[PDB]
Amino acid sequence: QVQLQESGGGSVQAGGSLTLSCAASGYAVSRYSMGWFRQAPGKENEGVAAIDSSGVGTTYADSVKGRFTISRDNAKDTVYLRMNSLKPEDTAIYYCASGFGLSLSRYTYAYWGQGTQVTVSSH
Amino acid sequence: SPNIEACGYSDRVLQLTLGNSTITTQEAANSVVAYGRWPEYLRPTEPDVAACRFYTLDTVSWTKESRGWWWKLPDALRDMGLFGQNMYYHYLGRSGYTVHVQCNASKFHQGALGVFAVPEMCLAGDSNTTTMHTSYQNANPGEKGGTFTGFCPVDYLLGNGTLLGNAFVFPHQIINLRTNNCATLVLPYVNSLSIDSMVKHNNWGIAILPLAPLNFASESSPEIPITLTIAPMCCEFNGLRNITLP
Amino acid sequence: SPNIEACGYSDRVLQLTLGNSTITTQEAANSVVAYGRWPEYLRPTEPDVAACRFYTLDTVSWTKESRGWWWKLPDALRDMGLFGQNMYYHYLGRSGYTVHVQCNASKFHQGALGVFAVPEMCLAGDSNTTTMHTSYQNANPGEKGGTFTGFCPVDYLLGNGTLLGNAFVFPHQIINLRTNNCATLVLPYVNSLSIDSMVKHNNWGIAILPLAPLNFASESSPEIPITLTIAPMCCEFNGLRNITLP
Amino acid sequence: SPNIEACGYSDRVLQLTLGNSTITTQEAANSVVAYGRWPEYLRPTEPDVAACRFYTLDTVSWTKESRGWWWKLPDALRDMGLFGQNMYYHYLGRSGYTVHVQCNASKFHQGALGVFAVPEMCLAGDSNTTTMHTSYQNANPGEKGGTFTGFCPVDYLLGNGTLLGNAFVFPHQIINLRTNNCATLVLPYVNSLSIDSMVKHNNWGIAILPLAPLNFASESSPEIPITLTIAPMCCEFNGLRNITLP
Amino acid sequence: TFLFCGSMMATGKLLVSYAPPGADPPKKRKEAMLGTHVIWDIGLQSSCTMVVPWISNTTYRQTIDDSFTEGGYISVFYQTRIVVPLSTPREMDILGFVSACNDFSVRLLRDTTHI
Repeated sequence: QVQLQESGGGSVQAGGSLTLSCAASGYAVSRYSMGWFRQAPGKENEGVAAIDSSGVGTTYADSVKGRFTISRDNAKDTVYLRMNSLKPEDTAIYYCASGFGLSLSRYTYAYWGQGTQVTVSSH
Repeated sequence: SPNIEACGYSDRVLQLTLGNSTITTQEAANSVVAYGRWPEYLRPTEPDVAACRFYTLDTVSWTKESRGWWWKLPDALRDMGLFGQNMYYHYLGRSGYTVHVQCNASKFHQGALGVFAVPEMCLAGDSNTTTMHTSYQNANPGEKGGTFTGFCPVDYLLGNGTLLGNAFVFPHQIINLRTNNCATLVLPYVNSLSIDSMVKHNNWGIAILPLAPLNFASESSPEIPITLTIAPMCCEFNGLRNITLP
Repeated sequence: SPNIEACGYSDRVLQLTLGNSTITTQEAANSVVAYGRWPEYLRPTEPDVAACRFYTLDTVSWTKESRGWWWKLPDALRDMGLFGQNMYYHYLGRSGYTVHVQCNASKFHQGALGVFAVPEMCLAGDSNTTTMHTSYQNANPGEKGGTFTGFCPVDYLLGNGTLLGNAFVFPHQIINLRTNNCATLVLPYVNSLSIDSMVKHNNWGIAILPLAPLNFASESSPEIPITLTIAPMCCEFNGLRNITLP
Repeated sequence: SPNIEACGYSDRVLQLTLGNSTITTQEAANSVVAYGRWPEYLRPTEPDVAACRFYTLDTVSWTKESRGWWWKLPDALRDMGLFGQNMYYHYLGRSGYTVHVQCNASKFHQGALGVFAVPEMCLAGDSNTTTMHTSYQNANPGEKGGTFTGFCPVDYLLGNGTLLGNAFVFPHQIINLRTNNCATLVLPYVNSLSIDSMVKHNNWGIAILPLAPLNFASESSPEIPITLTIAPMCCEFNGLRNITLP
Repeated sequence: TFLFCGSMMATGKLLVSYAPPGADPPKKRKEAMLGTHVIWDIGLQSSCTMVVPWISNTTYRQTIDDSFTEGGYISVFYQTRIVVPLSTPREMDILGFVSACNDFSVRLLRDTTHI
């Protein structure tokens, strides 16, 4: 059974950088890609960042472009979502998924994490 | 499974006038025979047109919140003229069903209805040890029927504990708004016996759940109606008892 | 010139499956043969289905501001599998083209597209003394193509210095929204030679300009997409050179 | 085993011109069919001459110190035009081989080459429990090939742990300097399956080791060259995938 | 089999693509376009049927995760785009179906039942 442990969540500040990670069990991370999907309170399944382990070819969503950084580790079978310069709109319960690969689409994936809640706290 | 594409609009209005009834079907063609069998006679009193004619159940509103609907046979048609009578005056009874489900909308509405006929459709209550459980009356909601939910039949569990996606094993048709307006399901008698008692045992089970949501253009009709016309086919009953008039 | 009136709606969906491709044309009928000639073989290596199959270029948005669009052959299809290869591995090459331009809208959109196939379509730059002028790369915008304007091709001057109204001398069809959804243009090989070098010389030139503006009912789709499917017909090339793999 | 005595010198120069290639064989006669079977078609896309033509690998120097040389099929011919392509664009692929090994010297040089074609020739690493072991890249030295030693294949152990003297069980011919100048080995497809994946599995293995040392008269050519011409026979591949151009 | 479930009036075209075993997932239209693909038109016919053939190395394939015998990819892209008239909801859905053929067979009876 393939397991993805969504780790790196919490309530940081507006502009407060927060990295994310997922331990990929059950398969060779290279055969798959890996991405991120956020969903705001009562909203929809929306994409953020995803890259393929083999080609390491980046792809971000238009609204998140720049501030977010995705990076894979083939040694520890983990992904690193460097959500830097956060904004009050980035307050959406995140999720990670291994892809076939490769890009941020509707669903287009299969293995889904439990869900980590990140809240871009602002004064 | 039902990958057909008749025409798309309307061509030919050809009415089915059996006995006293009249239907005026969208067309005639595009019908599914359950398992490839036509309702035949036991190889008895055969009423024919007397019992064999079209009866229409109550019309129900399909809405953007609807979870589904379900009925039982002969159960629903227990309050239908001669077929309602012959059901209580006999200890026996076997019958076929021409479930003709109609649903009209405009070229502006979108969605998809899957009419599923589940033979021996017992409803949700995970007590394997003690099934049937829910009272005779609840299990039998007559002509008004019962409804699925998001006696409690869960929609994705087809209201029996099995994933909806596999429902496609039972005879069915998909009333897809952009194509078909009508659904025709001929269900032959299916039970462990040659003939049985209708009052107690439910042969089939018509279950119409929404596969696609309902979306209407800007402002239009907030809801669309679905109608179920059912008819007893090649039926027989043995043997009149003190025509115990009610 | 193209004063036809097939039907108006849709009748028959008849798919053109050549080789690996599949099209599913609006129908099949209503096609224009350029000058009344079918792409024939030189009276050589004939790849057939290998080279002769449907390839689809990039889809472009038609808008209330669009001035037009233009492509070059074989130029556009220079990045198409086997036809892309055979183009660079041979010093020769002659080929026909089935330019099948599709454009879908609703019974609510209005406008008119004229697909013009101009043989030997050199583009605007009034230096008669020194034509060609614009660089090889500009003159060859590949599969993404070039666009007309209100390298600079003026729309009413068909992008060559001659009044658009007379464009109707070249083979063409008018995709008039209220009638046709598809345009079929079979263009046979036209050049000063029996066979030539494809990489340098451009045979035809597909130019789609708007004859009527685009008007959409109240609020609908802000723009409609137009697709160009091109196919090489009865093609031959001589003769493999050190299959100089890239 | 190969106790033949054609003539001794040269008689007839009869060239093998298949497709684009040309060989000009020493003669034609004196060839060994591996096990008495000709490369046949599976009882699919059959390219014939496109794939079925002569390709020549890199020439290697035979010296008084040489221990031997080895190659893998289709492996070596993975960088050969159309056969190189069809190998990566398909998930399948079966093929025969006409290994035509030529070696020219004078009436003054002496020695003996034994061309051994070992079906399923795995190389030395005495881990029975975990074979394959040596990396994909080492195991596959392409068209330049690998060499035996006095990834480490021991000559007297045929590079697999079995005494060279018994190598004579596999199909072979002995290029004995005083007699034959050419070696012709037709190897039909041998594997556990009807068809398989060429990129991963190595069918045959051409291994040329020296049975006699090289001795040259006084002062002459310090070394003599050996050439390996290989050709795919009656080959088929299924089925083109997104012609994923590199 | 893909069944479109949108307004009659709605039109558009999509490209259902197939990439044989071992090949990399087609991530671009152009990429997916090269291989076996069907150009499914919404405007005309509501249901597309793409029969995935038997392009397999072994005469018998693994039902398990193996690289020696790995499936391939079936993907859909926007050939054109979705065109809706008036103010009809701009988001509809598509259902998918799967089945076997007459030449489809199985072997070596095994189980997997837990408590």
